[PDB]
Amino acid sequence: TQCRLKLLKLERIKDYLLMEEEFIRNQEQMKPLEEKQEEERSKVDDLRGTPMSVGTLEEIIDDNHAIVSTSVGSEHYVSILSFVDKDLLEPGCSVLLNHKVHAVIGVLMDDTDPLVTVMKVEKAPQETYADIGGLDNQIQEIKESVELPLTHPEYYEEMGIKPPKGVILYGPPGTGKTLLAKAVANQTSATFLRVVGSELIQKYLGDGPKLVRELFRVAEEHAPSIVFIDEIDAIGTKRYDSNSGGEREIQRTMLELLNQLDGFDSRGDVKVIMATNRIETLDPALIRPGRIDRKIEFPLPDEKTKKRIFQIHTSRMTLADDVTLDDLIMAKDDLSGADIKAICTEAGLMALRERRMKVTNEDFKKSKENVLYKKQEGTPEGLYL
Amino acid sequence: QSTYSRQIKQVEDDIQQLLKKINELTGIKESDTGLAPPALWDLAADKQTLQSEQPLQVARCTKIINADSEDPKYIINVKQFAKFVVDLSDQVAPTDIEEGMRVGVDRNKYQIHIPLPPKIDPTVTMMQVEEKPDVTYSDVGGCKEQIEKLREVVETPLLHPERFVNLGIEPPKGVLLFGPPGTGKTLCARAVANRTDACFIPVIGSELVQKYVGEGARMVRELFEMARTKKACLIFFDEIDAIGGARFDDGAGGDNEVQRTMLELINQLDGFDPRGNIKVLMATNRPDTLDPALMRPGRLDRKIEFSLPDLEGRTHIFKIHARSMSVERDIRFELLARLCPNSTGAEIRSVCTEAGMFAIRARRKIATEKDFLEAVNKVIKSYAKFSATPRYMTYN
Amino acid sequence: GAKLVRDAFALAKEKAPSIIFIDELDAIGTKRFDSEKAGDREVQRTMLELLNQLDGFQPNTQVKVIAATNRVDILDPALLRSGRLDRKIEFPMPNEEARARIMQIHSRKMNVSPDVNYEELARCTDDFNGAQCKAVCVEAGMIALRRGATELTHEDYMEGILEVQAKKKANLQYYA
Amino acid sequence: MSRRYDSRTTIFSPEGRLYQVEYAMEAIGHAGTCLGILANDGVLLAAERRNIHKLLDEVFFSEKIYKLNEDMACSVAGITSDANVLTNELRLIAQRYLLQYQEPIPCEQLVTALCDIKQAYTQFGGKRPFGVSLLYIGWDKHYGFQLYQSDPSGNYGGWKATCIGNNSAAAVSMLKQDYKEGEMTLKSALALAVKVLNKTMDVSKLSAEKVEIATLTRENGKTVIRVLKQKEVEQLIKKHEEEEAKAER
Amino acid sequence: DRGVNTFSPEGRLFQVEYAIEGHKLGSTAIGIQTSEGVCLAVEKRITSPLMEPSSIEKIVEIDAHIGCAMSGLIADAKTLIDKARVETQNHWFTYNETMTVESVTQAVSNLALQFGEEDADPGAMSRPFGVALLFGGVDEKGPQLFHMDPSGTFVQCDARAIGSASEGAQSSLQEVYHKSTTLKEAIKSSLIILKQVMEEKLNATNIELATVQPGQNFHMFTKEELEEVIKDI
Amino acid sequence: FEALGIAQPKGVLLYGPPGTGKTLLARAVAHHTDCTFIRVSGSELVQKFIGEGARMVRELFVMAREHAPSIIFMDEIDSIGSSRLEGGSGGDSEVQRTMLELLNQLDGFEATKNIK
Amino acid sequence: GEPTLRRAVPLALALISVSNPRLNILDTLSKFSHDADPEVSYNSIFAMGMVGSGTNNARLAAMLRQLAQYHAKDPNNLFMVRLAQGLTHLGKGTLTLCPYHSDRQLMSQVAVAGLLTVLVSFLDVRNIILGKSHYVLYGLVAAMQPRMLVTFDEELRPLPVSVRVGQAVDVVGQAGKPKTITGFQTHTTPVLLAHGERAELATEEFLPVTPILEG
Amino acid sequence: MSYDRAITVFSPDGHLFQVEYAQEAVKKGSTAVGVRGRDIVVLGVEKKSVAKLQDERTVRKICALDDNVCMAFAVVASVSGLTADARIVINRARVECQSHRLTVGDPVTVEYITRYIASLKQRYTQSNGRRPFGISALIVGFDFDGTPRLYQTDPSGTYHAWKANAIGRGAKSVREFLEKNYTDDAIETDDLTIKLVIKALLEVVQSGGKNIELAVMRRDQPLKILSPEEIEKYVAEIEKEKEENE
Repeated sequence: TQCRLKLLKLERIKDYLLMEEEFIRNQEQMKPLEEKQEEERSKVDDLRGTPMSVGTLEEIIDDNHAIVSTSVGSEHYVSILSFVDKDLLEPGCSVLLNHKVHAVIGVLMDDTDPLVTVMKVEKAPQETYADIGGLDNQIQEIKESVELPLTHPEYYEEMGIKPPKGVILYGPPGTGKTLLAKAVANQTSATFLRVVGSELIQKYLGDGPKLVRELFRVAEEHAPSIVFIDEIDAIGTKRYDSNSGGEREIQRTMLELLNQLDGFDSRGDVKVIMATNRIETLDPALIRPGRIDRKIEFPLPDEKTKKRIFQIHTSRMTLADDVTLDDLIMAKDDLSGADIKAICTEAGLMALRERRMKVTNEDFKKSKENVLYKKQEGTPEGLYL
Repeated sequence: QSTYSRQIKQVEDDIQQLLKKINELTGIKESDTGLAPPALWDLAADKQTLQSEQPLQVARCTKIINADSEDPKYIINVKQFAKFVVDLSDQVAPTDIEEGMRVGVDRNKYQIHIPLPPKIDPTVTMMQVEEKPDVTYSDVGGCKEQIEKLREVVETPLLHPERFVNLGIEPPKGVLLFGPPGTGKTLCARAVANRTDACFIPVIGSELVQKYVGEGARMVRELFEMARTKKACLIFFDEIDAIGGARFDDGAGGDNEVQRTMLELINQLDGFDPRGNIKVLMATNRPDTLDPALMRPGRLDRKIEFSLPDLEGRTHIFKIHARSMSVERDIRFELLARLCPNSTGAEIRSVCTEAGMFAIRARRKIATEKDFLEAVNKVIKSYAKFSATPRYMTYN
Repeated sequence: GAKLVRDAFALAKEKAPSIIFIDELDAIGTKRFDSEKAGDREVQRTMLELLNQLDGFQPNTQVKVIAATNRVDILDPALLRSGRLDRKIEFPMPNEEARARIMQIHSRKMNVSPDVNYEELARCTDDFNGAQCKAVCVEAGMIALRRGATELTHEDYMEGILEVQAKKKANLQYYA
Repeated sequence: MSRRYDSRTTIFSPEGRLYQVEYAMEAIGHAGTCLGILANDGVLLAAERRNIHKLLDEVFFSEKIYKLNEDMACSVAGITSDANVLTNELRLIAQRYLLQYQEPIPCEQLVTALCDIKQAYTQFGGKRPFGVSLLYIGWDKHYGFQLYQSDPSGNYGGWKATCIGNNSAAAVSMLKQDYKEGEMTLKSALALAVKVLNKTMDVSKLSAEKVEIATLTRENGKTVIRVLKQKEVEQLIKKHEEEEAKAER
Repeated sequence: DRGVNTFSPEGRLFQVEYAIEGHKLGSTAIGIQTSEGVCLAVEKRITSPLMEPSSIEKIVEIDAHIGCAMSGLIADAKTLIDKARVETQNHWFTYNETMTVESVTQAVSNLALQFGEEDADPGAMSRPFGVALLFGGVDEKGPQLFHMDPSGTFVQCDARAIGSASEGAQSSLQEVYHKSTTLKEAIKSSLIILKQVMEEKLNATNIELATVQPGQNFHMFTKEELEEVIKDI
Repeated sequence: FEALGIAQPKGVLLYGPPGTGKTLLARAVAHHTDCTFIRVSGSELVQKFIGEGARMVRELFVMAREHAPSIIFMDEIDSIGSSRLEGGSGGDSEVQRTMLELLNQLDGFEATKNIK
Repeated sequence: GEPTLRRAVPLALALISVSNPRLNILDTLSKFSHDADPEVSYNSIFAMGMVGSGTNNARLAAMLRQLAQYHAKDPNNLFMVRLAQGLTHLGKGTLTLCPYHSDRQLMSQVAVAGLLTVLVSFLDVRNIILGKSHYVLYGLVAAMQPRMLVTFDEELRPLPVSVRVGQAVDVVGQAGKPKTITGFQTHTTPVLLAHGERAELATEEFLPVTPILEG
Repeated sequence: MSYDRAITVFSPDGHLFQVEYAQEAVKKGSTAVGVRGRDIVVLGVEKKSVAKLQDERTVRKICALDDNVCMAFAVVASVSGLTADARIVINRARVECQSHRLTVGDPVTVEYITRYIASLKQRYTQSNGRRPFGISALIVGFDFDGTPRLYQTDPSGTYHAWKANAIGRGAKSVREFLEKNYTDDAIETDDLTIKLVIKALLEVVQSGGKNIELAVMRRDQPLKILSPEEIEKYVAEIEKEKEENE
């Protein structure tokens, strides 16, 4: 609190000085730039010809040509002349063409995919590491399997042969499978692409094998990388029609995965991380190793583990030092992560009704008896069963 | 940690905001990307603007029609999707303008300036073929009989068609690959491709079937034609249960999609002209789950056996996997191989690798015999169980 | 796709008389005249335009049509019925005499060594159509590569009969 | 064909339990309600008939509550159709046990035996389990006054006040709230019975035609099972007006 | 349901081919025929040290002179043993001679394939059995070991092992054992393959061994006598 | 809510039959808060950003987040399909399950959630 | 300075320095890229390697690029070496002066190389702690974590859960610099602080050395 | 036993869909732990679901199959309540038990019941109309040798002898929690076995000794089902003890 504060105040102030110093450089201070670069720009823009019509640079031919596809609608076989070199152009990028007669002027700009924008979500877990404790042994494993062959090459090189190519995170929700993928990805800072399994089965047919191959192929280009496939139970569970359920849809998606991961087309040291809450839906071929390598199983929380699982939920909320953990272990046990989330939410819910804007032991206790009953009730009790 | 997380959250927020302004503002600051060697090229570039032959428009020649009255007529499809008929190149050979060949034609005059390298006629077929690596026999377990037939059938007629003439048969049009999965079939397939110096083109059956059927038909035909241009090639169709599944068509299911794509492939197998020395290799679980209709046995030739490793058989794969790897061991390859039940090759291969991951856990950096012993017990249980559907009731 | 049929036949009508070879007829001979939720909807229309082109408008009796099927459990009944396709030529599965006759051609092509004891080779084979005759000769040649030798013999030709009959089938049982 | 369908009657479903058993409970919900209440010197059944019609002739005055025996009574909660078969099985079992036993039939004994038939169908025979939960009221010496509840699931329960049929969750609590363990006598209990029926119905307004009330009261040497005539129930419908005040107060 | 009449074009049932995979997850059984007896070895499957080897067995008596050790799916073995036990005892009253090891194996073998999706009775099934049984006993023709399998075939064998890997456990047994040899060497040969194929290793409560000599009754081994056979693995 | 503890509202289920003026109260608070009340009646009619559900989570969230706050009022009438009622019991209910689970977990938006 | 993170940062920096002028920059960068010397540095070397193989035309540039690839090294089972004494994090620059001078002056001369040779400093991979009167020579398991939940700790010990690293197993700098000896349940405290110091570690042991642990 | 489809069709997994589905059906009959003593073999069950308008007899997972053999049930899952499907296995089991008393009149053997049950489940497979089972039973009873027996059976058809076993809410999990608690003293002391059963049930259920009903059975005396009230007295001490072993 007070110990932190002097340094915090200083960091914000160091950053202020940094902002203010930029303004003086762009406006007044020049030495190599001068009036001279201003004129270089004018002279280059007029020769270059504004508007510049966008193209995409697929590949460069060394003889003073390039093969461009103009983005207007009809492609052109241009020359590489005027303010760029063959090597200065880079593949899969957006380039400037002279509008009057198309020769490729150059690459200032890069082209991002339309696909990647939607898929992508930023890397960082909202529950900090070493506070996703509780099955603490398990948390370590993912750091070893996906993160490590990319972070540290030393062990792998001495070990020899093929590295890992995935992990599968499975078992009851609430043991934090999403938080783990995000941690390793954060650390490496490998582009984290994220798609829910339900996108694999949508109304249009063959979208599933299509999305998954494009997603991977994009991961290889933007490599090293982490692909997260969140909650692949949907394949069978969902259908918009007869064609969208059933064997053709289920097979095509599974079949694509098999070729993509270790098969002919392969992948680099790009890892796929799969979250699944049921491996009942998943086959023995995607639970096969060497395209999954170590599988991580989370079991139901143990009596001692349950106290550590409860702490994580309590940390996101307000920090308890007045909750009796024994009462929770005594009342229910060998119930999911999801049950510990259920006790927490219900306490917050009763406090909300009063307009009490805290949770205390009292809110946890009052809600706790109804929640245990409620767990059993969630699955049918019928008339009187 | 509730009070501690807010402090940190605010401090980042402020520093992050300020950054937005600095980045935008600095930019590249009115510089030129080309630098000094392109200055001479600017002067050229201007001459070209005056010129009518620049810019060229890429197109493709769709069809050859003669009613010649100047110099040979060709109909090309422009990428604004207007058809135009153009004529023989200004100085280049007529033998460079062909059907399914790419050509550069003038934007302002529309006559063939220069022909270009061929193929861009399908959009989809170009997408369906993917990257090619090579892995060698060392890396793929076993020197067994099952391994040996793959080479003899694929490598020998394509490498030397001479041998196949001597016997008095043609080099296979078709070749069949069968064996249950998790045996390293794809791995073995990559390994023969390097030796033969026969290009392998990998293909996925899941791309072929699509919502409206017909795309997969044109794709398959175009795909055979491309391969036909290549000499001593293999079209390897991986993971197919479209061109690979059961023969049956429901008539309101995704089964329609399968049946069009299979049906063109039958036409291709025979060919418009035969396919002596061209191999298509197809992977199926076993030949009894493959069509009796797409399988018209004379053309397909040999069926190459691969089978699920035996207890002896897995003893053999495990020495290759271990030897390739860098490992320090005291315990032997046979013991651990007998330790495994009959299941798949894949569990037994993972042991060799898992012993290396236990070494990092153990706080070594290379494996030891105890890591090895630990790996068999966990691995046999893990991969085999906790998988597969819990129903085989009410399916077709 | 349907329009293309109409145009393609029109092309044949100009050129007339001509023979239009149609390889296979489950894609312009689907059995179905009622369907929903499938790619079979477009496939049914190409098939229906075909029925119309055969119907009488003259110069299209001049032009001929060959259509082929390996099935009957997906043949379109109208196209089978006359007045679309007048002739119905059946090809049966080779007779005992015929099976020996085809099979003789194949052994002949191969380096001379399965032309000895040819009566025995002719008899033992069962349910061989033409495809199976070619299938045995190539599989026999394969066995000569296994040995590592350039000499072929009658015995390999015999092992092939068991090995391929358009199936895996190795002729074996799980009893004892 | 028959091999391409599902109904998961004898076959277990992904649930671990059959569809047919769970569905039967839904049918019971939108059909007329039956409750049994405990008194100190008798037991009683009160039921809502399956007839929502405004005109009944009373051809059969058992259209919900049927008196099986001179020692027993039942109610129907569910479909009247599956009840018809069950009613005939009950007149035989109830009298057979009595021929032998010479003692008023135990409420528990009857239900467990019956529940066994309900489960027999769902498990085997390829028949669905009856869409009727039967509410048994009786008296035997070794438990005392009893009420037992029967399900299509083969579940039985020993109760003192319970209700099954429509809006059952509300109904059992409402019987608990007014009537604790061993609190209320037979006459005052008959009133309580009508009061819950007025509130809970498939279709509102409680009348003589819509209700049938049955008493088990032990008379001088015999246990007497009577279904009350429309006339007597009416005196209870005014009593039920008085009862609403009384629960609150 | 989905076809239970399912033939492949080769000419065998898919369902029978599926039946073996179940055996592979289950328990391990070794039967060896010796001139001097029949020894039967079976996995007890320890998993607590509280499970008592004397009180519970998986070497079980068909007759007082005949034993059977079970492998694969446990439920399935019990149904075959109960019909076989009665057949055997009824045989004894009638003939007054012990039942041949072959005679009992033939009866059980009838049950293995008779399945069909519909028209099923107790003599028929909805899916073929995935257990292989080693019926070992001493009769008047001498000590015999007959082997019955999931395909419902009976074969005479002087050594058979079936378990985690059926073919695997039999290949270890093919290396060691010799046809005609002493009782101790046959008992040693049964234990030795057993630990190597399994995940589990050899103990005296890990496995159960009982030996039938000719001229003896079936004896289930005592705590001490079970431990004596462990010294020679 | 930060003080109360529990994550800011992810799923709030308003359930029960209409005609009690359940929609009307939602409109009232949504207007006052100055969140845009975007009504889904069970339809991917009003997904025009690709026009099929399950991507109606991601595109819809990004637009809503950009011009934030938003209250996405998904009315699950579920009168769609006859083979979407075997996918979740509503075409819309399949979409809603995708959206619910994903959005709870997504980025920092669980106890920083403000697009309800 | 040891500012935060080393997993992402030298790789990222090699890319940006291509825009900036001078081949000498690349050589100076490689100094940061040391840290745990087979952990970060294998990647850093490979990336600069590509661009160096890419284009060359004067002996001068080639000489700079050569300095950058090899200088970065100290690898395969060789310990953590970075400019730092382990114990100091209050320390003043006087060990800096020999490389510092060499960054400031021309590195386009070969002459710069005398001063540049020495950047002599050690951190250790040893976790050999000296007990109260045991004086033990055996190593000690530790837990490492990148970040903290408190400023109650700022003497660089984090919780004993986290991710475990071993005894005689690579000690790594920022984003994994903080080090506790995992053994709070065994009630042992370092007297001499743990980071993988250059100093011979010392503990007051109320339970001796903990063995290895899997995780 | 009449249907028109097969009850199960085989898989290449080597599992029976109906037996696994049955295992969940028997965890409907909630959690049951039984430990074997020197002279009192004791089992106790989870939930009596008391509301003091009910009877305690009707919900029981403790069923008397004979007056010297008794059993408590479950296996694995976490699924909803229902006594009834489990109750049906009891009704078969009780005939099976009683037919043996006719055959052998001395206190009937545990072994007989378990074996009959494994075979009974396979048999139901064969009939197309018959619903299979897959359960675990904690068979308790005595021999004619007077020695204690506690046996347990599994859905896999396999029965084993044990000194303590628990079933319910993860069969391996409640069983392992007992493995810790077990010591050599426990089984001879009469007092100690009772505390083991109550610590296992106390884990999954709130406020036991109202949701802990246990029966002791004896060598000379038949089944005694204890009142809940005397069990609650134990639960209070024992819960103190339960935290200690953890």
